[PDB]
Amino acid sequence: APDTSVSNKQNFSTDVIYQIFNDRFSDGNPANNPTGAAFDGTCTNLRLYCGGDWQGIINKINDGYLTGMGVTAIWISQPVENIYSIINYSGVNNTAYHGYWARDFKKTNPAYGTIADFQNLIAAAHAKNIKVIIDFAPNHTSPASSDQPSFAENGRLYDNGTLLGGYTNDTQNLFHHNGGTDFSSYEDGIYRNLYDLADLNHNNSTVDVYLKDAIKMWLDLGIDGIRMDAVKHMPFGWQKSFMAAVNNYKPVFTFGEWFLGVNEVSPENHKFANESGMSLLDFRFAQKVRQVFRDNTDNMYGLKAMLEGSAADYAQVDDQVTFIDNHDMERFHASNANRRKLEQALAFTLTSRGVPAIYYGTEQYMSGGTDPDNRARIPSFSTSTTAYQVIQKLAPLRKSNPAIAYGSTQERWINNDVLIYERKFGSNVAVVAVNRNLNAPASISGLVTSLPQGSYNDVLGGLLNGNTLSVGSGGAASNFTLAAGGTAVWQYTAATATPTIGHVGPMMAKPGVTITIDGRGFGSSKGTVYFGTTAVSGADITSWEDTQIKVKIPAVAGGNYNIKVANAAGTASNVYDNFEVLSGDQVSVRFVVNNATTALGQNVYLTGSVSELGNWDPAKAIGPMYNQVVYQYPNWYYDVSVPAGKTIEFKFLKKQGSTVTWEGGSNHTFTAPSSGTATINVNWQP
Ligand SMILES: OC[C@H]1O[C@H](O[C@H]2[C@H](O)[C@@H](O)[C@@H](O[C@H]3[C@H](O)[C@@H](O)[C@H](O)O[C@@H]3CO)O[C@@H]2CO)[C@H](O)[C@@H](O)[C@@H]1O
Ligand SMILES: OC[C@H]1O[C@H](O[C@H]2[C@H](O)[C@@H](O)[C@@H](O[C@H]3[C@H](O)[C@@H](O)[C@H](O)O[C@@H]3CO)O[C@@H]2CO)[C@H](O)[C@@H](O)[C@@H]1O
Ligand SMILES: OC[C@H]1O[C@H](O[C@H]2[C@H](O)[C@@H](O)[C@@H](O)O[C@@H]2CO)[C@H](O)[C@@H](O)[C@@H]1O
Ligand SMILES: OC[C@H]1O[C@H](O[C@H]2[C@H](O)[C@@H](O)[C@@H](O)O[C@@H]2CO)[C@H](O)[C@@H](O)[C@@H]1O
Ligand SMILES: OC[C@H]1O[C@H](O[C@H]2[C@H](O)[C@@H](O)[C@H](O)O[C@@H]2CO)[C@H](O)[C@@H](O)[C@@H]1O
Ligand SMILES: OC[C@H]1O[C@H](O)[C@H](O)[C@@H](O)[C@@H]1O
Ligand SMILES: [Ca+2]
Ligand SMILES: [Ca+2]
Ligand SMILES: [Ca+2]
Repeated sequence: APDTSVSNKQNFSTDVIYQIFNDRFSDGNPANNPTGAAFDGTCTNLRLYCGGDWQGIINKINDGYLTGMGVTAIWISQPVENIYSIINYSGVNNTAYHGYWARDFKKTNPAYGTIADFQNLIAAAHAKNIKVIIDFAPNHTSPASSDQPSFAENGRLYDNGTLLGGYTNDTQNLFHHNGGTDFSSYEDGIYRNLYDLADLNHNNSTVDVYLKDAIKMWLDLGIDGIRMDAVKHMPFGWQKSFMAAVNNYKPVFTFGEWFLGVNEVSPENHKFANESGMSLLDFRFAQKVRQVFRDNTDNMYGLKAMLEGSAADYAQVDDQVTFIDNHDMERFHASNANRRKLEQALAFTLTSRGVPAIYYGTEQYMSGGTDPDNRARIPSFSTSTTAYQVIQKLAPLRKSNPAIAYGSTQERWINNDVLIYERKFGSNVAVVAVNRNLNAPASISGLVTSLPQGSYNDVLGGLLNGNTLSVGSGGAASNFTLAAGGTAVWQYTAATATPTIGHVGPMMAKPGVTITIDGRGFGSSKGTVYFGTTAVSGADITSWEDTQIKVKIPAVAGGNYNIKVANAAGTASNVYDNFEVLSGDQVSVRFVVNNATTALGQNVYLTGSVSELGNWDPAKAIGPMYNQVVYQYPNWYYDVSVPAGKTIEFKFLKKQGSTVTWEGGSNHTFTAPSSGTATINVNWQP
């Protein structure tokens, strides 16, 4: 199958995601609507159930609303059973219409539908070439009060009907009892409760095994991807073990929500996306887009800096899920704002690197403040808005033009208000010109592109006042006027003769797992696949065609490898780096080291005899470790994904920058559990 097939669960870069808030999209089955004080069919009270469900999504899939827009993937609300409690917050009733208050991860939320309804949704979506992504929130269950168990459902967790436990009298330690986070540090936001939500303890074997078994059920139901909720609030090491469980079973594209504020650039964020096994929602991209196109707090130079910076900071920038707003932000379109701002932001997002995600209703110019005002019922299913047409014209380009799906990004022209950038991949090019200034046109002279000489019509057909481009010798465009609020897209596509890798997924797994290598020019006959210097050919290459290769990971030692392929003739492709071969199945283990004193700025790290611990390379040590919540300095702790049942030798380090101080004495040693979790507690050896 081609890289663009709906069957490709490892690659969403050629897709356009439509984020659906189930309850506020379409009520296709009134029979499953909650009743009484938990329901408002008019959807005037945005804190109660409005009725939107899976049958509604099926109907909108079947009547062409999404297909006609060019949407090829949908991200829906967490499908698991939520609490049925109506929570009163200072005189205001609240329900779990949003789906983020889970009580049983192995059952469906009856308001959305039954297991059968879910199966029909997967079927209907796939029949229309639409992939299905489910939200999944394993950080917590629901709102709870430790000393007032009558509140809500006490964050109670069930396993397919069987009660596991609640927040009160939690003798099993299924949850954290470290108070609430003040967001002062990553550790604080991870091991303390997010608001009043019962924080799940992933170091508890029951919780660990339970959640991994749960995701497997959904994977068996045929989902194509996962949107992980609040990943900044769960142990990064546990999450790596979670992604390993997914990838070593049935890998699907996974991205997490790591909120970033305006002007925030987080090294920890980059590291997570680069080493966790999942990518992230691109808040850096979203916040900068809002600054430039919505709020006028930065200009095109800032947009350019974000593009060049993110391309350098993310190992796989093409896996980051871009957006201009969501359910936790004020709607991009302000009621009294010029609609061109939203239209440009959309055009920019749809033609930029990564995986574009559109919040439902954006195409209908929905406006609204913060939660819950940004979650109104979609007011119309019109295909005639300019925004709908913008998506309709550009979304399909991610399928037809690989430069947009996998291309590099290069600024070709720029000033305060204008940015003209070029996407390029193999013998494919896309050039996009955007003038955010709504009152002043720009004179574009000196523009040079990789487009072959000739005339190029605006793909948008002048919808956003774009113009035809005249390209002369060497790719130099003749002078032209970029209209006020002008946005234009020009492109060139042709067959690529040389092997070119545009994407690889999953990027982390154990030997034997099948990965997907997508691109152009691979040829029709099986070639060779390289993991570092190791060559793979023949039987282990399950299938091979010009745009997609399916190949089993070779039994090489755990570590980081560069991926490259060569066609049957022997011509090598470009290198796609940072692929991690795991040492085997993974388990989450907490390491604790006692009395490890440091000076301010100096932190303790973990190193060891397996790639999961960096194979004794300090530059690849695990950390910085924590020392505030679960354990207190001079004691440090950290949760780490390690190979199951393996005997591992390890030592702790004290690092400041790249300067490292090693533990003295002999290596510590232990054997990782075959399943579930474990805690290894040792003393720092001078
Ligand atoms: O919690 C994350 C921080 O952990 C580490 O900080 C350690 C210091 O290394 C350690 O010396 C000690 O700091 C004390 C400091 O020396 C003293 O001047 C001050 O009056 O009290 C401090 C104790 O709070 O303890 C802290 C841990 O609290 C790490 O070095 C640092 O970079 C991390 O931010
Ligand atoms: O490089 C792989 C080895 O990494 C680890 O070895 C560490 C030691 O644990 C650590 O004590 C330190 O050893 C130095 C030693 O303290 C000092 O007296 C001597 O003069 O130099 C030693 C270094 O040559 O640093 C090494 C890493 O260089 C790990 O313990 C070991 O099993 C690995 O094989
Ligand atoms: O539930 C909303 C949202 O809350 C948190 O997001 C914070 C973020 O962490 C802070 O850095 C700052 O930006 O305020 C945000 C408020 O939304 C959680 O991190 C996030 O998961 C959650 O969706
Ligand atoms: O011509 C090559 C040149 O094109 C672009 O430069 C623009 C510049 O961005 C505009 O602000 C204005 O000064 O016109 C220039 C072209 O004459 C690229 O930005 C630049 O890197 C490139 O060399
Ligand atoms: O009950 C607290 C809040 O829970 C949800 O918030 C979600 C948020 O929408 C999601 O993006 C984030 O990643 O996780 C939190 C917790 O699941 C509700 O959507 C909010 O209305 C509540 O205030
Ligand atoms: O300051 C809070 C928020 O205000 C506006 O909604 C901005 O568009 C957004 O980027 C910012 O995060
Ligand atoms: Ca319904
Ligand atoms: Ca947590
Ligand atoms: Ca890379």
